[PDB]
Amino acid sequence: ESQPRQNFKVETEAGINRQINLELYACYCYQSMSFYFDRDDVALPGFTKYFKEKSDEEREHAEKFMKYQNKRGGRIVLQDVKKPDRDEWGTGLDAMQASLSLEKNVNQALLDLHTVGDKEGDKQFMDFLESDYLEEQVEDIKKISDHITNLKRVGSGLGEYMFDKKSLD
Amino acid sequence: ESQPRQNFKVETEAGINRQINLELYACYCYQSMSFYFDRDDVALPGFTKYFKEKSDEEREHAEKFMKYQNKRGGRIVLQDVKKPDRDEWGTGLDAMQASLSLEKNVNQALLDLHTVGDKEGDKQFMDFLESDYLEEQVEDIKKISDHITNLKRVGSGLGEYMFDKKSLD
Amino acid sequence: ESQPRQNFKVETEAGINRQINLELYACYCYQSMSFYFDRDDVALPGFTKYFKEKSDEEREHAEKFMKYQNKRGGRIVLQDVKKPDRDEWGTGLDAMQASLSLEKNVNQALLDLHTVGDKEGDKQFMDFLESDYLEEQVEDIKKISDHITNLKRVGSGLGEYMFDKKSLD
Amino acid sequence: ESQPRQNFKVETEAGINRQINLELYACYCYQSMSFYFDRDDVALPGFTKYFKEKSDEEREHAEKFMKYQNKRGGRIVLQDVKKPDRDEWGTGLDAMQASLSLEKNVNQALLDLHTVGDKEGDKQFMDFLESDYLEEQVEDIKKISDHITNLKRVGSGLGEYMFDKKSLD
Ligand SMILES: [Fe+3]
Ligand SMILES: [Fe+3]
Ligand SMILES: [Fe+3]
Ligand SMILES: [Fe+3]
Ligand SMILES: [Fe+3]
Ligand SMILES: [Fe+3]
Ligand SMILES: [Fe+3]
Ligand SMILES: [Fe+3]
Repeated sequence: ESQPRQNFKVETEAGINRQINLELYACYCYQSMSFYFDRDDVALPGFTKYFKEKSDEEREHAEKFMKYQNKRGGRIVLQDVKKPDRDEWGTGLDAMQASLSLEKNVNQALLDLHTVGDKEGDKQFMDFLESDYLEEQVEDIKKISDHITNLKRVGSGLGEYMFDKKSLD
Repeated sequence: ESQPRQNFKVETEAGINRQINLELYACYCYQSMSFYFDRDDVALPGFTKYFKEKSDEEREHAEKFMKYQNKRGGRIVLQDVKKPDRDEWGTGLDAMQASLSLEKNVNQALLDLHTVGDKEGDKQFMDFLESDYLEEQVEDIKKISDHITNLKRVGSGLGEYMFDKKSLD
Repeated sequence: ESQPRQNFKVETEAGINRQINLELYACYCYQSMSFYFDRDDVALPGFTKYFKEKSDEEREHAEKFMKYQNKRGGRIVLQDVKKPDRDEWGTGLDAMQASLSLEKNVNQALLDLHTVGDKEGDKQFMDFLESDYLEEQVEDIKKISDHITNLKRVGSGLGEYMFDKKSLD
Repeated sequence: ESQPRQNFKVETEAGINRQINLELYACYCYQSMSFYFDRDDVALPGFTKYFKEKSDEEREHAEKFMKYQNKRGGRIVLQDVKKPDRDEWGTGLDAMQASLSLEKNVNQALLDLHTVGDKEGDKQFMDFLESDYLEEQVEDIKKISDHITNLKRVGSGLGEYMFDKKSLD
C-alpha cells in the first residue's frame, strides 16, 4: 500500500485510469479536427485555432488526472489511445456537432466516475471532480451549443466564413 | 405633512408611485429579453448584453423616482411588478419591435405624469421630468427605431448575425 | 430536449425558476428598505447605502440563476415578484431583524433546492449551489446577526446614529 | 428700452429686484448663524463652517440674479437688507429649524417669481429659474430636513456634539 493511500479504493483508482484514456482520446479528436480545417480545401483558420486550443485543454485534463492519481497513491496504467472515428469532419457545423457529442460523452463518463467516488465515500475525490471537471464541462457544452445555433443561423458559404471570423476570436 | 413638503400635491405623489412600478416593469421585461437571447437555441450575445444594459437603465429610472419622491416629502408605496407579457421574444427584429412598443408606453405614461404636474403648478417636478426622463426617452425611441430599420434591412440568418456584431457594440 | 441538456431533471429546472423569483423578491425588499432609510423623517444614510448594496447583490443572485438555467438547457419562466410585506421598516434594529429573517428564508429555500439536486443526482448543480450561494448565505447571516447585537448594544437615539457611522462603512 | 430687451416685462424685472433682496437677506441670516456658533459659549465649529458655506451660496444666488437682470436688459435696484429676525439661534436643532423655515420662504418666493414669468410668457426666464434655483432649493430643503431628524435623534449634549463632527464634514 503506497505511503499516501487513505480512503482511496482500487475501483476509484481504476476509474481514473479509464478517464485518463478518454481525455487523451478527446485530445486526439480535437487535434484531428484542427488540422482538418487547416487543409487547403477547407482552410478555415479560426476553426483550426479553436480546435487546437480545445485539444490542448483535453491534454491538460488527462495530465491533471495523472497528477491526481499520484497524489492519492494510485498507479497510472496507460492504454492505447484510439484514432478518432472520422478522418474528415465535414462542414464547420458538422465538426461542431461532433464536438458536442464528444463533450457530452466525456461528461457522462465524468458523472459515472463521480458515482464511483460517491458510493466509495471518497469525499475529496468528489469535490476534485466537481471543482476541476464538472463545472468546465457544463460551460463547454453551453458554448458549443451556442456555436451550433449560430452556424445554423448563418448557413453555408459566406455565413460559415463570417462565423469563422466573428465567433472564433 | 412631511418637513420638506411644499407645492407637492397628493395626486403628483400618487402619479410618481405608479411610474415607479412601470419603470420596474420595463426593467423586468428587458431582463427577460436579455436572458432569452442567452438561450443556447438563440445565442446572440450582443442582444443579450444590449438588453442587460437597458434593464439596468430602467432600474436606475425607478430608483431615481424613488429618490425624488423622498426629496419632495412624498412616501413611496410599492406594488407587485408583473411578469412580462411574453416568455419568448421571437427574432431579434421581434424583440426590438417589442422594445419600441414598451418605450413608447413608458413615454406616454411620463407625458401623462407631466400633465399632472403641469395642472398642479409643480414647476420643479416638470423640469425634473423634462431634464431626466423626457430627453432620454426621445433618444432611446430614435435609437430603437434605427435598429428596427437595420434588422429589416439585413434580413434573417447571416444578416441578423452580423447586426448582432456590428450594430450592438 | 435542448442541446446542452444532460443529467438535468425537470424538477431541478422548476426549482431554479422558483428560486429566481425569491431572489428577485429579496432584491425588492432591500430596495424598499434602502429608500425607507432615505426618508427625511428617517434619514440614516449608512443604512440607505447598506441596503442598496444588499439589493444589488440579490439582483446578481437572481441573474446568476437565470444564467445557470440557460447553461444546463433549462428554460426560464418568470413570475410576478410580490411587493414586500411592509411599507415601513421601523428602527434600524427592526430593519436588521427583518433582514435576518429574510436571509434565513432564502437560505432554507436554497437548502431545499440542494435537496432536489441531491435526490436527482445532479452532482454539478449541488457544487454550484455550495460554491456560489450556500457559503455567501452563511457569511451574510453571521454579519447581520452581529449587526443586530450591536444595534441592541448601542440603543436608540445617539447609539443608532453612531452605528450608522461606525458599523456601516 | 435697453438694447437686449426682448420678451422681458417690467413686472418680471421688478420681481427679480425683490428676489435679489431676499437672497441677500438669507445670506445675512446664515452669516449671523455661522458666527453665533462661533461664540465661546456655543463653540460648535461644524455648524459654524456649515452656515458660512450656506451664506456664501446665498450670496451667489443674489449675484447670479443681478447678472441675469443685466443679461435681459433690466436695471438692478437695490434696497436695504434687513438684519435677521434673531440675534441668537438657540441649539443646533433650533438653528436648523430656523434654516428650514428660511429656505421654504425663499422657495415660495421663487415659485411666485416663476408664476410672474409664466403669465408673462417668459419662456427663457422660467427655465433659468427651474435649472438654477428650483432644483437647488428642493435639494437643500431635503438635506436640512434630514439634519433636523438626526438632531432630534441624537438629543442634546453629547448627541449634538457628535452630530457636529459626523454629519457636518
Ligand atoms: Fe476533458
Ligand atoms: Fe472540452
Ligand atoms: Fe425608463
Ligand atoms: Fe429605456
Ligand atoms: Fe440571494
Ligand atoms: Fe443576501
Ligand atoms: Fe438662495
Ligand atoms: Fe440655500
